[PDB]
Amino acid sequence: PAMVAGIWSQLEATNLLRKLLSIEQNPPINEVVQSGVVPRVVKFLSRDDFPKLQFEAAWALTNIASGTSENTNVIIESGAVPIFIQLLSSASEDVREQAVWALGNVAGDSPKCRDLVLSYGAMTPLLSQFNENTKLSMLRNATWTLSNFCRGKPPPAFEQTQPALPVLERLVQSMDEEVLTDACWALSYLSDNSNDKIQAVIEAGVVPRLIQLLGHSSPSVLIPALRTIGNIVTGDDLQTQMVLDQQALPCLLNLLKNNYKKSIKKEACWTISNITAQIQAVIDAGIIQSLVWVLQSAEFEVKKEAAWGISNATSGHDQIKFMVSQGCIKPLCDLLTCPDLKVVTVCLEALENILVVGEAEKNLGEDNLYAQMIDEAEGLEKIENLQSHDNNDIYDKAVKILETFWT
Repeated sequence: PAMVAGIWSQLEATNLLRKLLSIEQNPPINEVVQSGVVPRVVKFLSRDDFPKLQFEAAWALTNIASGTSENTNVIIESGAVPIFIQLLSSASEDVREQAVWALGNVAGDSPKCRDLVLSYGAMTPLLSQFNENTKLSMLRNATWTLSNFCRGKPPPAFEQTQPALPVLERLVQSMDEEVLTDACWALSYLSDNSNDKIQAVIEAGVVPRLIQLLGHSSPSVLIPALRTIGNIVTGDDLQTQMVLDQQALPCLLNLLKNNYKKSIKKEACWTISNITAQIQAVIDAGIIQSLVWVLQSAEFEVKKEAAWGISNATSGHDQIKFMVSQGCIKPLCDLLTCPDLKVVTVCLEALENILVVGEAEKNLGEDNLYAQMIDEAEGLEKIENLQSHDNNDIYDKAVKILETFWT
């Protein structure tokens, strides 16, 4: 409005500058760059002797880091990021926490910013920061900044984030919901797309704790923990087995059985489908009833995942007979009229696998029971209608099912 930048005690000015930037609506950031006093403020970061000015300066730049990637990039070009790194070793507790904050804002903005922060080796001082003497405010701030250090896609070089795993393992032991949430998010990022990464996460010994978090009374914690476990099962079988051996399935059942948040149910189904690829384990837990219940009653985003869970099991003989005895056919049949072609093909794949086992056990004088059951559930009509379908791939899949099991 009518500011005088008397920064050239000027702390008084730096405080106003900082407070102006921390305005909620229309923060006047770009006009601070017009005046061009950012390098002067960057010099104040290097004033260990006068930590109030240092604190108000760091805060003022943390605020500029918030928002858009530019004007975020001007803080990078000013050379403030390296200064924030060595501020993590300052004697002032308020400066250290502020330095942690600033680096979180920056790293979180983009993978380019993240990698830049990691290239300067911000990890090492950020970890030498968690201990018994660490307060709640610092504990929360640091775990969150760490969350952003691992966040983003493309992901950061695994081996840069790898030493976080030892610390993360301890952070999940906490009972603070803000710390637990971000820790699980951090872990969920470190398990995405690479069996090598998934293995490292298991070796840290976080799996048993994450199971307990599946029974947590707060979706903030429940979701990222459930996501991490979902990522662990997407890897190979020996990795998937480690979650099974930790009795994760009773916890997953609860999420389907009890009426949790719509999005949590669908994450649980997604996780179950990545197991069915060790199918024996899921059957013993009694998941199929609730999974069939979901496949009929629950809304489409969850049905889609349930369908995947069923089909993948039928891909991986005696087991299928139990699934049919749970009344899974009718559920699968009525989804053949679905608008989504991906789930229609998934259901065809499922019924085909069932019909194969139907023919198999028939040859042991009777008919194919499952083909009869499909016909009994109005399923044969729906399959015959797929011959008039737009998608050629579905016509083809529909025809080959008829020619093999109905002539």
